[PDB]
Amino acid sequence: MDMKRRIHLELRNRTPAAVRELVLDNCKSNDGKIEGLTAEFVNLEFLSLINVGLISVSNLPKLPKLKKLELSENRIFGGLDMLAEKLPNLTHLNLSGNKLKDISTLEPLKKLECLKSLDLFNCEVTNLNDYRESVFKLLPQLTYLDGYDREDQEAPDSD
Amino acid sequence: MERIKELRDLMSQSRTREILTKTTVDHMAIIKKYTSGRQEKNPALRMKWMMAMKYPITADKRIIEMIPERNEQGQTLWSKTNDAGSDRVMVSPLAVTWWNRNGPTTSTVHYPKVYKTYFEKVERLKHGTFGPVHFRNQVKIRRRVDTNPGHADLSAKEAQDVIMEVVFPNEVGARILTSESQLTITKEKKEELQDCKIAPLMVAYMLERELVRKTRFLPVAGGTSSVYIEVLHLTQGTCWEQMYTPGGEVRNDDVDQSLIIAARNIVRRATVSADPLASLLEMCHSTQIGGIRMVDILRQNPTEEQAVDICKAAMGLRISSSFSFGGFTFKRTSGSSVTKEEEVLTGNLQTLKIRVHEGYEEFTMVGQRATAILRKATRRLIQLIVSGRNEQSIAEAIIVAMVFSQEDCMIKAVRGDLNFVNRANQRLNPMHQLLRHFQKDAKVLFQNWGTEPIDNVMGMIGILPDMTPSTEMSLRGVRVSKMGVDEYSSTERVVVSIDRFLRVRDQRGNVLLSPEEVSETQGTEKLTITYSSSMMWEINGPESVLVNTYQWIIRNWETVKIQWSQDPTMLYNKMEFEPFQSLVPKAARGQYSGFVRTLFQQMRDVLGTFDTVQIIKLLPFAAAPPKQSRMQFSSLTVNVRGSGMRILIRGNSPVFNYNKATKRLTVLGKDAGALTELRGFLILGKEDKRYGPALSINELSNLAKGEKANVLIGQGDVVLVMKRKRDSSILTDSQTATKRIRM
Amino acid sequence: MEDFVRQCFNPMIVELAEKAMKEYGEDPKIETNKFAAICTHLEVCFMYSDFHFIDERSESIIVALLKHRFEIIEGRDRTMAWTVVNSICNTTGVEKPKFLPDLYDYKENRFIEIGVTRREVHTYYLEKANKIKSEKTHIHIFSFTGEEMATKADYTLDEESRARIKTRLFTIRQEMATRGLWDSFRQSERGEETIEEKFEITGTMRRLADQSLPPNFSSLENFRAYVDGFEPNGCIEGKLSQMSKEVNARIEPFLKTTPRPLKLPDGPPCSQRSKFLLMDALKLSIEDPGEGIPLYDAIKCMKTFFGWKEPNIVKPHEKGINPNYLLTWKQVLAELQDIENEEKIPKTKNMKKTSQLRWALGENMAPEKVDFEDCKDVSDLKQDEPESRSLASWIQSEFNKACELTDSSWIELDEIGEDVAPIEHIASMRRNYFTAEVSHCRATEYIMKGVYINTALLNASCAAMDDFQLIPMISKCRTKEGRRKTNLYGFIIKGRSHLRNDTDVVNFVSMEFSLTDPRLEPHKWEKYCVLEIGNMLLRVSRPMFLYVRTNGTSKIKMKWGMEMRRCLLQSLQQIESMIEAESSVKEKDMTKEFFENKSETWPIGESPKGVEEGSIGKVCRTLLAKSVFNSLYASSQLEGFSAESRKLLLIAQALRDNLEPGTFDLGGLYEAIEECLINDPWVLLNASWFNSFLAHALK
Amino acid sequence: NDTDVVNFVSMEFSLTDPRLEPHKWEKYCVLEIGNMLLRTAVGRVSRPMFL
Amino acid sequence: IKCMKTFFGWKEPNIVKPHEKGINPNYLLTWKQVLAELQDIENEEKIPKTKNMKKTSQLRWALGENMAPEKVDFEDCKDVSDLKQYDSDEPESRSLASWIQSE
Repeated sequence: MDMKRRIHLELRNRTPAAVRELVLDNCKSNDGKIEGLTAEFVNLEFLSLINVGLISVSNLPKLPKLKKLELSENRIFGGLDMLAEKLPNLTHLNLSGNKLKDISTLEPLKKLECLKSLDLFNCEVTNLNDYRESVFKLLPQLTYLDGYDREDQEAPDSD
Repeated sequence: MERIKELRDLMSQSRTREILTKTTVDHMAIIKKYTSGRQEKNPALRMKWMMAMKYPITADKRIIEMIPERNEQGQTLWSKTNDAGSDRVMVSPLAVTWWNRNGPTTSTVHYPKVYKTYFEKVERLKHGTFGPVHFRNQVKIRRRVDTNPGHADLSAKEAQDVIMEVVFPNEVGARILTSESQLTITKEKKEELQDCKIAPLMVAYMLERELVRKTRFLPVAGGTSSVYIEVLHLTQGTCWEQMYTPGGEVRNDDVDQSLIIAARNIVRRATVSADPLASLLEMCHSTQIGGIRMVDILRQNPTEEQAVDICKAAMGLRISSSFSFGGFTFKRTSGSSVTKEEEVLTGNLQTLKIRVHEGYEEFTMVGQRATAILRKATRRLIQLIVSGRNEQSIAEAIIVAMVFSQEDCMIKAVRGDLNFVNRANQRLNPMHQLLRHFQKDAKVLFQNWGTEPIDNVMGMIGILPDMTPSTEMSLRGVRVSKMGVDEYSSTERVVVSIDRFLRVRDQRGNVLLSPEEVSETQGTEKLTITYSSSMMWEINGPESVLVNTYQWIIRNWETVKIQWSQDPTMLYNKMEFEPFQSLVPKAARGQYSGFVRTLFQQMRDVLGTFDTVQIIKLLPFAAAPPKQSRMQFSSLTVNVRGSGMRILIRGNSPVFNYNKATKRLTVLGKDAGALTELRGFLILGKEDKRYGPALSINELSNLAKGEKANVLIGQGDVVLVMKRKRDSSILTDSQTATKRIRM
Repeated sequence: MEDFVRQCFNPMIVELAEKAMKEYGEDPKIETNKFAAICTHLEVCFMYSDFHFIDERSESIIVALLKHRFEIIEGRDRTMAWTVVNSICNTTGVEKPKFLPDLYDYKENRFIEIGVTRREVHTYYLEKANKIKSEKTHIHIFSFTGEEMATKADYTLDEESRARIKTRLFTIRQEMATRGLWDSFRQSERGEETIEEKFEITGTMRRLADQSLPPNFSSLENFRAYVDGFEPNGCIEGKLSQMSKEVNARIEPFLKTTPRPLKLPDGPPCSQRSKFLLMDALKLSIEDPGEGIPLYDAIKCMKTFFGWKEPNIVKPHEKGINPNYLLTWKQVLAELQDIENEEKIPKTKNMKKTSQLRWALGENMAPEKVDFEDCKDVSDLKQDEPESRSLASWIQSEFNKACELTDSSWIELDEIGEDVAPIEHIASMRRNYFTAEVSHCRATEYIMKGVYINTALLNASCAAMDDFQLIPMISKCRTKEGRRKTNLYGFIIKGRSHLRNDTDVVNFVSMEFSLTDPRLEPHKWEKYCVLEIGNMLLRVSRPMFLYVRTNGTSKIKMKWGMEMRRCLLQSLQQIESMIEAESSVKEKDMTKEFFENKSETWPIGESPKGVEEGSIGKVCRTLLAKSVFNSLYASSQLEGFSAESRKLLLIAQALRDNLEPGTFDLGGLYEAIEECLINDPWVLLNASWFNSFLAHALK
Repeated sequence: NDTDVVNFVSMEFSLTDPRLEPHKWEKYCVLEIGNMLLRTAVGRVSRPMFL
Repeated sequence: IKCMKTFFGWKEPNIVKPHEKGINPNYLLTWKQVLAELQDIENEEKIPKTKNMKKTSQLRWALGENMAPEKVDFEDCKDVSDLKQYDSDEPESRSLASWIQSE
């Protein structure tokens, strides 16, 4: 079941304007891009693209209200500049298990105003020295990187 | 179309019509054995004769259209002779090589999985490790060991039900359709063998070869595993040992120990009850070890442990005549005995009452790390021969025999007070009290036993009281044996009467397994044990209580949901949640409950918030005299073994996590079950034309919850069938009708 | 049966049935059909009553304070059941039926009686109606096949609950039929009573059992009563003390002076009877690096020898037409000459069915097969002690030569997978040592010669049933240099080989080149006719003779001769057993020490200077030669000897261990050993070996 | 002598998946023994625990 | 033990990466035996302060005790064709990888 199918399977005869949390993981990508979602999704605030073979997020929809996006287990190697404009209100991003290999790749996220968490587990960029410090200086608004704030104090629950 | 013509012409002659009409489908296998011919004596000679002539091997009349009569050199591959009487044309073995060379290719992806029981051997030897050959004089005991690794611990009868459901779905019988035991293997194999064209009969044979266990009573000299016995020819020899290690995978014998633990708990809580038999039977038919009903496990496994033995005996199952004492099972070979409880005085002048076993008898004292043969008369240790590995095992066997020697020397040699209690603080058997009293030290008892000379007959090292070798001086009647002592090849299964106090006597009157010699340990089972009685949940500790509560809520999800959405007050005060409320802190049962109750109300008010997982997680906290407080809890505490665990309202936690991408819920690591965020039919009568022509067992998939259709059940007869309403099981409901009359 | 009864039915209903039988004094084990019937009846009754409740009004429901709608009468005692029936009858004012209804239904206030039959429900219902009629008791009759009937076509249950009991009855029928029990259970029903299995000895079989008793008794019943009322009264000891004291074992000591040499027979010297010449066999060789064809190499080898003279008979057969053998050899020579003139090695040569060759192959004997009508008039009708022949030195010489090395590698064994197991390397080393020490022994040459000849003769017998195909006697060596060599020993001319069973004999004639003059040992070659053909230069001109005889073989003998490689196996087994024993004793591998040290020696030979020892290699060779000769000269006499001689050998060895061996009758054992030594060279040589062993061991 | 080896089996806990750098674990036999909950950015995610 | 009581996510062990030139099953069973031995310590009274593990085939093979070659004098093993000077030649050259830099 590719995205276009499961989306409708998850649409559940409920109009796109009335979805607030959509879960689409392990499904597929057309070739390496999200296909099936459309801008009519306006009430969505939790999209989970986990394990969907995804080579980029170029053709992502426009979700004003998105706040909890997660692209873990995919193979994004850049092109995150789109997420800034297309998800102005995103405040919880989960890029774990992807193919990011440089701090430069995370430069585009600097212009997201309301960012609160960035999970970056199992990514080749996490093997660097002064990794967390460099990330926290490139993304000053961040207050939880990988789960801990600044002194390795776990992020409080109920987020 | 041709087969029906064959049947018509068979019935035309009025001599086979008798056989074809009067022989019920039951009496077909006894007709199938009226073969003709004389088979063949000396088949090797016949083969050497056949291969000399041409056209030895018969083949069906299809080669003609797919194998040329002559290869590219003018050699007649096949002939036209119709061996004896049949359509099979004779063929020369050149045809086999012609097929293997210029033949129709194919894709073989179903072979490495249909023949798993051989490719497993291949991949297990391919990764084996070899060690140096040691030429020590090898001692080879004659153990009875498993010779089928990965047998999937099925019997020889339920394997047939698996085969009939994987390879012959349209010939399944009534005993399967009108059931609720689907098994897991039958859903994996059905998926794997979905398009196999191999050989339905061969697929069945391979499946029953893979899904059965066998034993051989082989001269083993180490290892004893299920995988070390296939390579016995490679590992051990008459004078050499080639150290070796199969490199495949092993079986986890955890179901057996879980069964042992469940049997122990059930027997305790049934004997501490008013009517032990009813409790035992109801628990067996209701309790489940890792999902499977305990009755199926008891009728499936061969495990031989005391508690399981009593559980089987109370269920009218044959139990081994051998009795287990001190970890060694004592198979009687000869003699008779009588318990004859008599009185004695211990070393400290303490009165004691012990069953003086009166009568001369010989036992084989087989054990895990030692073996022995012990023949004794009343208070007379006539002879004890021991063997095993190292002197520790030899000493263990010797002391076990000495304790069960009926000699008063051990009784009078006691040092201390023979007042021993178990984990349950109960009065154990005085002989058993002696057993544990002496299990640690017996030096003074060895000195009392003394030492006598030995004549060095054939080579038999004697054992000194210091547990050291001696070629001339050895303990009394204790003769450590070299060249090993062989075990036995039979168990002599018998039915034994059970008294009302969990003492398994026999028709002869000798106790085999007293209930007091069962509390060896009370560890934690690896699987999950589920009980159908709210009282039982508070037996194995907080972990079991939580797991059973959540599994019960899952079991009855539809009833819980309807009652929660319609009559919440009744649901919030059921009995099943009283054990759970024992864990919750006393000073917070109310404040928690209200918070849940109010929150639950929020789900009934606004639609779209009906979360199954949240409701199941938070429901057990509702049962309480709820209070009111503005506090908005984030996590609810629970007391487990004195530690405060926490259950998260919104999310997952060790006490409760429902894994997404799957329907499985886990509580404290222990598996709870499946939560949803063919079979089950009932026969009604013979053919009824009002419902139209008969169906096949496949088409029955297209029926409603109560629609009636007539199907061709099994091999032959057609029976009207219908889907079932209500679970309709054999749980306590059947017991109530039977136990109520037993008043 | 009872095991199934316990398996399916739960212990509750089992105990209810137990007490039910006890009320009527029925054994729960002697009676089992009734036990199962009662269990089924109780279970169907309970399943009928269960899952039904009556509201405060008169209506049925299914599942807290409500009555069961059903009162159980069957599960109680007789007295209690009648008490309950009387109570309900008085309360409801309904006449009590004379019988005992098994259940009461409140909703209709009717006595419901259930009955489960194992035959057509029609007969059961008719019988129940006849027994009970004109009473307001409602009969409900079930069947194990799904049938079901009730009074007035009324069934006082919902469909789903009338299904939950028919389903279980069907399942019980299936599970009781897959165990072979259903058939017996069905016939156990009569009317409503369940008779028990009965097996009656009456009629002839009772007049044939009142004759099969000890002399005193006169009927099976009396004897069975006696056996039932039999108590051991020391009868055994009462007869041990009155049986004649002569009866006893009387162990007689077996001292070193007790053994007596076996008395070998007396008579004419024994003559050889093997299929092919063993030591007196010439070998026309060729250095062919060959087409794998017999006739190809046969013709080449025959042409290799120059000197063929005009054949001459040196020794006659004394019971045969020697000229026929002479002309047979001449015909074979001529036929081989013909193939040279074209036909390009036809790959198979059928001889000509001339009078000489036909006679030599046993054909034309076929004694008549008449009926007794003529026999009663003739005056000559009968079927004979086999003549006893003493021992000659030629068999010992044959063995001495067969235990010797040669300049060749006679056995070429197949391949074995690579060696990875540290034990596989040891096995390969041991096997290589054995093969090297034994690949040259002339016993291996006999192994090959025999297996090749029998294989070729079997293939010829199957291929050409009715042709006197000429089968050479070829073998193939591997000379010390390494170049392959082919060898011709002689020619075999198969006969008519229409073999039906395994003992049908095909007669053939074997002609084998040799240099040994037949007149040195005229008693060996008593069954042979020997010619003189050509003179071979070696430098002197020694006459070359041909040994012609007409033997016979069958399929069993053929397959027997195709296993001298199994003989090889036996030899290696013995050697490896000895090596393993010594290795275990010394806690290491003695293969290298055994096969290289050359200091260890076993006593194998007996020269005039006492027992002469030999290294392990000679032990392997002599054991292989012994096995090969066992395979060649096999016969009943050899097995009989082997057996009793093994008993005597075990007694002797026990004496050598100072175990104080005894014996109950030794003269009988010696007679048993000597009854099998009559006229067999190999057996007599083995007897001589045994006598020498006795003389040298016990002394 | 202070150069004889005393073979010992070492069994470490870890969260690093073997398959990411299978060439680094040439000498190890890596198992999967548990499932540990870790505080990710979005909620709390279960990750395998290897030995 | 007080540390391993802190974790409740123990599952059935599974081999995710074999040794590829070694003994996998006996590595698995040594862990499944360590768990059992730690359970036994809990059931017993008082900490032994030193737990000697049961000497079983699993531990012997995992430890290599059953793989080590046996010492033999040169006189016996003269003929064995596989004898060679120890460490005759095995300087197998292996190229740099990034995992050490990350370490």
